[PDB]
Amino acid sequence: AAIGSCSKEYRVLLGQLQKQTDLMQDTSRLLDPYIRIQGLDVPKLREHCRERPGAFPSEETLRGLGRRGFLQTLNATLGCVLHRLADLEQRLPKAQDLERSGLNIEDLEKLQMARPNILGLRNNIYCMAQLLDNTPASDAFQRKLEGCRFLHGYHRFMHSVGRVFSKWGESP
Amino acid sequence: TKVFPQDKVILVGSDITFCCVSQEKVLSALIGHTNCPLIHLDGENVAIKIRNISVSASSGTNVVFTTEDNIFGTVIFAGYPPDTPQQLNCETHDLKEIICSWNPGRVTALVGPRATSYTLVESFSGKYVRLKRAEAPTNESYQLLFQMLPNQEIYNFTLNAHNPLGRSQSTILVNITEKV
Amino acid sequence: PPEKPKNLSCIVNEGKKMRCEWDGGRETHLETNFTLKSEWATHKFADCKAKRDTPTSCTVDYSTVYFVNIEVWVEAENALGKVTSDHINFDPVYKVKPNPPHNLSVINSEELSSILKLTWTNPSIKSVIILKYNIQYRTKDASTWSQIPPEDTASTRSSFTVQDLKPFTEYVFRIRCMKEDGKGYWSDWSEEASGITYE
Ligand SMILES: *[C@@H]1O[C@H](CO)[C@@H](O[C@@H]2O[C@H](CO)[C@@H](O)[C@H](O)[C@H]2NC(C)=O)[C@H](O)[C@H]1NC(C)=O
Ligand SMILES: *[C@@H]1O[C@H](CO)[C@@H](O[C@@H]2O[C@H](CO)[C@@H](O)[C@H](O)[C@H]2NC(C)=O)[C@H](O)[C@H]1NC(C)=O
Ligand SMILES: *[C@@H]1O[C@H](CO)[C@@H](O[C@@H]2O[C@H](CO)[C@@H](O)[C@H](O)[C@H]2NC(C)=O)[C@H](O)[C@H]1NC(C)=O
Ligand SMILES: *[C@@H]1O[C@H](CO)[C@@H](O)[C@H](O)[C@H]1NC(C)=O
Ligand SMILES: *[C@@H]1O[C@H](CO)[C@@H](O)[C@H](O)[C@H]1NC(C)=O
Ligand SMILES: *[C@@H]1O[C@H](CO)[C@@H](O)[C@H](O)[C@H]1NC(C)=O
Ligand SMILES: *[C@@H]1O[C@H](CO)[C@@H](O)[C@H](O)[C@H]1NC(C)=O
Repeated sequence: AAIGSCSKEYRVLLGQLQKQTDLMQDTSRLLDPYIRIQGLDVPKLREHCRERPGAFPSEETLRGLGRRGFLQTLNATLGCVLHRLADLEQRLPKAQDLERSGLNIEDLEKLQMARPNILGLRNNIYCMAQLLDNTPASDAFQRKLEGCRFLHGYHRFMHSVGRVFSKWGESP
Repeated sequence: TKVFPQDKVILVGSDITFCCVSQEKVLSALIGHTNCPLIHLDGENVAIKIRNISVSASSGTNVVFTTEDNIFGTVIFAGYPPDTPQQLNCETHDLKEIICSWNPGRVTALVGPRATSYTLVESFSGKYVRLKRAEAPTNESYQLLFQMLPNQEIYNFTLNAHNPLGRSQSTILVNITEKV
Repeated sequence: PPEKPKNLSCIVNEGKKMRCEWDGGRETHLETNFTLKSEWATHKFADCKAKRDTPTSCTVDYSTVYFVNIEVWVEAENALGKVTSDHINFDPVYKVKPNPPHNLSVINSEELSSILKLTWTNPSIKSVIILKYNIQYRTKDASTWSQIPPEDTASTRSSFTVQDLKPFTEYVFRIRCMKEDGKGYWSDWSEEASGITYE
């Protein structure tokens, strides 16, 4: 029936992983549409969209991690990101609303395309692991800033994981 | 909290006065892109006057108060009263349920957990039906089902709408036998 | 009784859903409803239904994700039994059919009387994959279209210079593009742009 490992070629699998990370590392793809749709397209307001410390693991920890715990922590972080992204998408407006306001639907398209990208990255991490086989209430203005900081932290984490993947080139 | 009021629903075109309480000095205050002069009060607190406010977007024209270290602000929602339901008609297909179609009319420019809730009620029997958050586009003129009451043909329906700013109604008398 | 289909192939357009086709086979005078299964190693997607208008093609309802091996196969069923075709797995990035480079323009130079400069605009796929082009040109009165050797246009770029066109004649140009490694499908020909050499 369904194959346990989606592929058996280590080289093409690692290439797919590296390409996925390098593609998903796009702040202009993910974060900027959020700032544009939330009305924060003002220089000083955009200046405050900075990641808070301790949101995502550090580059030193990703470097220190091996080849199994690294994949496990990546899977867990992607799960948490999927949860918070489902929450955000629940909070985001609709297409007719964006049309009546004057915003761009491309932001909604990019978000609804970025979620299955996370799903596919989780799938590919599973394939690689198998191939190895060895706040009561918040303000309507505070929620936007929280989402922006979360997206910036996610972009930093994507950069870190992309560099980590590009580090180890080829191995049996 | 530092800015007042917070998440207030107001009518488009009316005046409103904001206020910010803080010990440290405030540099400037913005309403989206437009800037506004500050009115000094007792101490470091400042206030701003808004007159003839335009229609606010879905996210809301979030007024911000910028200082040297951080940023504070709230959201305001400028909307309209609900329009009277238009083109109300009811008919039957199998003489078991009655579907009443209507048009929402002019847009209220308010969405989220503040949309206009519609409720159709019967006069002779006092039974009512309430629409859930599932809202269809105007493209498909609004409809709601009403179970036909046994041994009764004359029906007199009155629809009621209500938002956080107003309410509207409409009445129709129908013979359920001639609407098949 | 119908028999199993074959000739399965799938193509992905620029930023759209992936469609797949197959063959009809022999006719058995019995109604048949075709359906193909598409699934990842862990995720099982929805199914298609062969429309009565075109029983050999459907458009999936899920967004395409590149660099993930998906396994697709068609299962044919009728009132007398069911049978499944062969199972293939392919990276959806290898089936992409990009768009032609738009905004083609020809600009000459007032220094040499034998060269022409070509400018165009690549689509958004240039950020995902490296792509190659084929530049074809011809003289205004000559109907035969000559082709520049592809060895000079084997990488991504947005400018190129033609040579060896001495006396004061007009030329028309066109260009297409596909994936660099040759895997996929060639795009359509762009709009023809004219240009007159220097005198
Ligand atoms: C990756 O994290 C998930 C947590 O969501 C682990 O659990 C799997 O979750 C999926 C959800 O679709 C289930 O289908 C699997 O059956 C779950 N597996 C187990 C063992 O519970 C998943 O195991 C993690 N993957 C790896 C390789 O560690
Ligand atoms: C139809 O039902 C309404 C109750 O929903 C009856 O009562 C009228 O309600 C309207 C409100 O839309 C008032 O303006 C009228 O003054 C009410 N009239 C009375 C007599 O109470 C209404 O009478 C019913 N219509 C008929 C023809 O019986
Ligand atoms: C509502 O409709 C019914 C039928 O559609 C009407 O009943 C009819 O009344 C006429 C008398 O004018 C009879 O000749 C018919 O046989 C009746 N049809 C039936 C019983 O099916 C009823 O009068 C209508 N009500 C009003 C207020 O117009
Ligand atoms: C508010 O502004 C609109 C247009 O900007 C104008 O038509 C209207 O008269 C103004 N209202 C008041 C009270 O000034
Ligand atoms: C399907 O058949 C055609 C000719 O009938 C031929 O291109 C090949 O055998 C099949 N095509 C593909 C893409 O497999
Ligand atoms: C399609 O054809 C099969 C063949 O018998 C039949 O069982 C089925 O009811 C048809 N319709 C659908 C929706 O599958
Ligand atoms: C060509 O460029 C112009 C402006 O440089 C702009 O309309 C668009 O990018 C392109 N338009 C077409 C029709 O290709």
